[PDB]
Amino acid sequence: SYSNTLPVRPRSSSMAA
Amino acid sequence: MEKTELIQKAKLAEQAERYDDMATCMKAVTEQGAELSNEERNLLSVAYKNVVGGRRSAWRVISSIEQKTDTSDKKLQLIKDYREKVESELRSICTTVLELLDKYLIANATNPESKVFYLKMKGDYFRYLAEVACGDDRKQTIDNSQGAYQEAFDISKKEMQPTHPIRLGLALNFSVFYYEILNNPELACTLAKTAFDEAIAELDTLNEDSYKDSTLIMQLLRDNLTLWTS
Amino acid sequence: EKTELIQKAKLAEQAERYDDMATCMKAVTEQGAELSNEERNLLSVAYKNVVGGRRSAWRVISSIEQKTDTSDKKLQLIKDYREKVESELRSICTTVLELLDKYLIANATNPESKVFYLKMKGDYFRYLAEVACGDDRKQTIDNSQGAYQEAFDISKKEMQPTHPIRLGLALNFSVFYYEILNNPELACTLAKTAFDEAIAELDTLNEDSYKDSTLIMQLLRDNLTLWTS
Repeated sequence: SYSNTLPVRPRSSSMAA
Repeated sequence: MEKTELIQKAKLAEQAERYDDMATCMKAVTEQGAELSNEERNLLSVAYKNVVGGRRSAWRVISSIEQKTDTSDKKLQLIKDYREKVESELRSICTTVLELLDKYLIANATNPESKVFYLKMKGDYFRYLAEVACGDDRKQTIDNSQGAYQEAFDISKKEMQPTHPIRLGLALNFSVFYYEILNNPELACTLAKTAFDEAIAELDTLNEDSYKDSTLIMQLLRDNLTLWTS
Repeated sequence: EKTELIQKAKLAEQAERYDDMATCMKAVTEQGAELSNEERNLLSVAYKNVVGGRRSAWRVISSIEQKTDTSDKKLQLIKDYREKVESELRSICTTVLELLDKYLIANATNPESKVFYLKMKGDYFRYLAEVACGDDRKQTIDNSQGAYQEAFDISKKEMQPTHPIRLGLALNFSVFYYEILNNPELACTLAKTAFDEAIAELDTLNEDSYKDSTLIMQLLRDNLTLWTS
């Protein structure tokens, strides 16, 4: 898998994808 | 580009989580005048829902931050201008989608599935507009959302069984419209509850192709009901 | 005035609008004054999230390409798309690197921020190396290596092993040894050295920076467990 590195990237439920 | 390759790149872009490119592809396909399969329509919905969603969430965050107290009229002006920019983008997106719907998709669909899908979509994006609208514009956007939703609802009730996924999702979004746009929680609760009860009533007779989707949607209906019963 | 720009950068951050954020921080950086620590974190977060989507997208598209039959008529569209994404990634990394060489590194006044920026230089040169070929790949890998090495020495001389910046530099530099140079033992030794040296003096660490250092260290031993398989 990809190694880890430092800098990383109530309501109502409507119909989703 | 040929329709086939436009689809290929829409799917590739979806795999790449690049939804602006996906939406551009599907917008091209739609403008070519050709009717879209179920698959292609769902590519349109996924693409544009992802594009707009980021703007909706950003607008929610920024609005919430705007209600914070003890803030300088200056800082408040900056916050409001940013919320206005996001608002502008959102309106542009919803506008493009609705132009595609009225100009191509809704117009050239006699098929009940497609008619309901596109009318529902119209209600959805007019609702997205309604949640950020001002004054008379607001009343117009609401009336249009509600109108499209209503037409879809009628067509479904006359042409589609209660277990059908588009009928169910339509009920879901229409009831969320009642709850959040019209602030009528009672009618939203009865709408969702009627959808769910009519679905479970005929669940044993539902085909095993659409079971997977309609069960999930039904669970969403019940989620919203329970949430709306505080 | 960086004040209004910082305000907007933070709004964008919480709104996850990282293009706007990167615009704000780019403008601030180009004002010419040295960046505070929060402002450096804002820059890094912004451009990290900008380039990230293109790194992941590129990974996906490349995976699809190298698992597609070469005689397939639909291959050239995949290729063209990967090359477009790669072009955007190159554009972004080039922007960051210009910001570092022209403004931040030239005017960095304290070792903490100098190490921060050198680490960043290594990171984005590494992002370029991940998608480069030929001599271009050689020289980009070299630049990454050099940035990481300078930052590493300076950190050894001017910081404690618990400092979040030193730790993070060790993390990313080890990942450079693993993914780029392909020497898993040396990457493991970097990670383990940094982790052990950090725990040794964990008691001389700031309570506020504790969460950050802890986070990084967890990434370090996570990497160690992974690579040892």
